[PDB]
Amino acid sequence: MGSSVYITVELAIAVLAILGNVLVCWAVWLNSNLQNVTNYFVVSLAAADIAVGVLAIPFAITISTGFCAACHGCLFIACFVLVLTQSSIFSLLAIAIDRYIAIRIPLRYNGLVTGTRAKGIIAICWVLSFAIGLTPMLGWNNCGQCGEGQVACLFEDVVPMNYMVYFNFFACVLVPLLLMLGVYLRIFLAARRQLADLEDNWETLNDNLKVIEKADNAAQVKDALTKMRAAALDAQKATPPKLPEMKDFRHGFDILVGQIDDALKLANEGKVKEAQAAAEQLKTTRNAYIQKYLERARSTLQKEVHAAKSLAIIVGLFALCWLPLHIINCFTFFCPDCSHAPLWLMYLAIVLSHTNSVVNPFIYAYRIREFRQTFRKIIRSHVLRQQ
Ligand SMILES: COc1ccccc1CNC(=N)c1nn(-c2cccc(C)c2)nc1N
Ligand SMILES: O=C(O)CN(CCN(CC(=O)O)CC(=O)O)CC(=O)O
Repeated sequence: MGSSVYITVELAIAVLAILGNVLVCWAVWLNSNLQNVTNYFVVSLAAADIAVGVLAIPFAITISTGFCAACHGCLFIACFVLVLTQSSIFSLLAIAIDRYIAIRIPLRYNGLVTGTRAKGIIAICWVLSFAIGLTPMLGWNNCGQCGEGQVACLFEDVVPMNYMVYFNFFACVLVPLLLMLGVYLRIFLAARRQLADLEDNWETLNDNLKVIEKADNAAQVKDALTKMRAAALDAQKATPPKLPEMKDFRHGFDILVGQIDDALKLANEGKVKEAQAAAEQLKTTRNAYIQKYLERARSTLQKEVHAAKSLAIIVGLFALCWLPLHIINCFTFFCPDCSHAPLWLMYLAIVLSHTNSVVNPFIYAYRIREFRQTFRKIIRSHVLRQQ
């Protein structure tokens, strides 16, 4: 029977959505390291994911087939998952904003994103999600056309199809959904490419520094030095130290290149052994002046890629799960002449949306390493409090 597989899966998902996200909250709370403000919103997301696994899913199973209830009451069952959805779109929105305010402006952050302003941002969304989510209950419903005073609750017969498309989807979801991927797919892409270039330069001058020490004639030296001077110049304009004022950075490269030129001058003059002797100085010159920034830059990007990629995946799946259900509501509203999407497809669109509140923990398990071994960290944190 298909109906059992539905309720079987519906309950199965509800279990994971609860257990998965509840684990996140323990790690976010038990583990001290995972207590960064960015996880404050991770909790708001997991809290909404928990509410979906507890209340939303049962509410869905019931309205799946309809039921007799008041119009002012049945809107809760049908339009409660709406609040949890907008809350998610608000939580992801914050994490996307919290991560951007730290990638492009790592300076004015700890004075810009305090623990208190964050706590207020979350509540203002839930009360605004309750407002956006439970909007049809203010007096925008189709329960006009059971017992005395009760109306047949079936969603599409109660929820205005123009509220799910124009407002909920377009304004409250589609706008924010596109807003986040377009930014972090670029940040993840620009960073992805930028990190690759920075390494090819560090490796090309690190490699060509060796070809000079073990070189035969003056040609090999003149050619490597040229390739080195290319990498240094490329790296020079590629590693801005955030923050021309107070930059002991442009001086660094100009000390390095200054010796590459003296070396090319040596090689060009046919002084190979004398030119390769200056190559060892370059190692010392690289380690002394430039090595500091090469590493500092390669680290900042490894965080941009891992964070944008992570946040992109979270938002990526969130948009990949909630779109089919919104696409149907669009193909249904803009083409009333089209046959309404079949239940077997409608059901499949509802079931998928419930999964988004399950992947988040899995994503964190496949991405956040701290959250991963956080159990062994909680244990050790307790056994240590014994001597
Ligand atoms: C017959 O199909 C079902 C299967 C399981 C449970 C309920 C139903 C009835 N459909 C619905 N309640 C239903 N929700 N939608 C919906 C669309 C976007 C966002 C949110 C939160 C909800 N869009 C709908 N059509
Ligand atoms: O989801 C993200 O934005 C990426 N992580 C960054 C990675 N995390 C986990 C880790 O790699 O240790 C850093 C952290 O929590 O210490 C943000 C966050 O920490 O909340």
